[PDB]
Amino acid sequence: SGFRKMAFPSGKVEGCMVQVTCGTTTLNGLWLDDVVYCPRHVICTSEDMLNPNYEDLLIRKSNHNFLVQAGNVQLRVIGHSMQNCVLKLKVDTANPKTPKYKFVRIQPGQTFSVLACYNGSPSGVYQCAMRPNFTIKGSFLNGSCGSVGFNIDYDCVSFCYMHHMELPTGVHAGTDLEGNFYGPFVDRQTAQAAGTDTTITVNVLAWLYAAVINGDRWFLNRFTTTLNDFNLVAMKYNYEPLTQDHVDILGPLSAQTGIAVLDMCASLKELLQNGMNGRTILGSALLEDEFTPFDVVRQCS
Amino acid sequence: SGFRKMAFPSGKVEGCMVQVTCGTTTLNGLWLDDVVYCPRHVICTSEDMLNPNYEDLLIRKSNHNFLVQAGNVQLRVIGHSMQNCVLKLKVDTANPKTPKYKFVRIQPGQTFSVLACYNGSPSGVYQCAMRPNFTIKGSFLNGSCGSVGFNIDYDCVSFCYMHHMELPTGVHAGTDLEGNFYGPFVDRQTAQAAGTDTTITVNVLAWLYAAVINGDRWFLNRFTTTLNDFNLVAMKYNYEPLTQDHVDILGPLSAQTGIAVLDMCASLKELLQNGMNGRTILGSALLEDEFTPFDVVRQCSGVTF
Ligand SMILES: [Cl-]
Ligand SMILES: [Cl-]
Repeated sequence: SGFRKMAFPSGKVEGCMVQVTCGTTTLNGLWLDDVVYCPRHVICTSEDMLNPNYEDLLIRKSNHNFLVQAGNVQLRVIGHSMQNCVLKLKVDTANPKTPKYKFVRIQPGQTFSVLACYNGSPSGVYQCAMRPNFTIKGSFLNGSCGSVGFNIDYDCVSFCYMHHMELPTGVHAGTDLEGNFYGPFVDRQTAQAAGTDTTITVNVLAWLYAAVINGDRWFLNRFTTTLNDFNLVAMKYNYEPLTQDHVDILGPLSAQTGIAVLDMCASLKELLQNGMNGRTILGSALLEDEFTPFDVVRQCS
Repeated sequence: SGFRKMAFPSGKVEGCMVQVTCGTTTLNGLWLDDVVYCPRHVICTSEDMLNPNYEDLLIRKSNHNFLVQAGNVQLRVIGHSMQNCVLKLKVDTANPKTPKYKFVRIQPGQTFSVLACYNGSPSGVYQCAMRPNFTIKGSFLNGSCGSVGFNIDYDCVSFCYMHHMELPTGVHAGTDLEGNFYGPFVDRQTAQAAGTDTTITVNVLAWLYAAVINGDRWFLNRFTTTLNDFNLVAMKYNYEPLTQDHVDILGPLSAQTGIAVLDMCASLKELLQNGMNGRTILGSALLEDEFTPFDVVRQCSGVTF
């Protein structure tokens, strides 16, 4: 029993992290087979970042402009190319620790584990949700670009995030491993901002189920509601609309608890309106929205 | 920027996790060099757990009564011994993935990463603090006994916790890797219960310093406090006493931020009195006490915002 935010074990990813240096810029790369993946802004100087022409900046670079360090071992770069906002450096040595892996783009609302790294060296692990506004609430300092996010399914690492930048509110933005940004962000030092954060309704509901399953039952009531009335409340509180697909995904937990989703929604309605009346749910004084239904089922049944 | 409960990268510990079976009971063990460490209650039936005599249960066991599996490789046990509440199984193979490591016993307030495991297979990693009542607030299903807690400051893995039991309130108890329980708990199905818990004051202060480092000052005030007056107030909120050792330990964060320790204590006294008036601190609506001063320095910029 118990309920905690928990990351996937990071060992399979630790063994892929390397240090990539281009000129004066050093950040992290991901070494899979004989290719190292990293943010393309590694090729940029400060003045470049102000308005980069990445095509031209890359054309004027050669293999010899890149230094890749796997621990103490230097990896010789023998090719380079760009895919979207990711730089691909072909190296002379296949990573003998390459896990079984896929590149997958994740959907907003879903979670993944971040291995925060500095200078090619793993420093910590934590779980993040891809938020509706396509940012993540990470913990990153300078030198962390190229840190990756991932999920593990059996033996297969699904890489879904590479870290590129910090936004003014302190939240974080990046790309998938094919170099496509999550959200309307660009890899240039220009005015950029997180849009309005909206709350992930299905995850809040999931977490209330987790609370019930862990003996926190005080928010429950005899009442139920409809999708339409609830969604009018959700809109007022900058919650995402709840869909029938969401209701269906929560089905296991409705059954497990005997609390139907729209019954739980009446609970959530009061909490949004009347508040939490001084209590806590699962040790929080806020409504938590970064636990998916899956995340919750893994620990509550 | 940002501030998160951040675990250590778990790989060095993942390579040490094995599956230990005795009888019908399976749980996790820790394979370091040629020894596997696991809870001695693996030799107990459920009937044995009310009043087991571990000496008498163990003398009846042969090496071949212990099945140790590392992935799909069966390890051969060639000896055994009990050290307090931990069973040490000598195996015929030294673990080639053994990291540099040490065993440490921690004090209440200290944090560590837990690699939750089942049937020898790692499932997740998360941070825990040793609570003042010698329990941890973990997430463990049945089969998770033998999961370990650790830190990896610098180059070696410091193992500080092995999981043994769940208490009635849903919190967790275990031992150091020399098999000595934290707290008064025993590997026996007794009516035993966690003591009343209290808030780790020095960690709350460290976290308030983290909030200042990350650019937030709204909770400061114009007041100061003596250490004694601070403790007289804090104890009324079930906060642990703050000691001169704690004040000394917070010196580096005080120097980085320019906020005297006892001035930050005055801020905490006011936060306890007022609440947050709808604000959050580092994303939380309550005062967080599972980040140590060392945790904050580990994670935060060395330059205050
Ligand atoms: Cl909270
Ligand atoms: Cl300690």
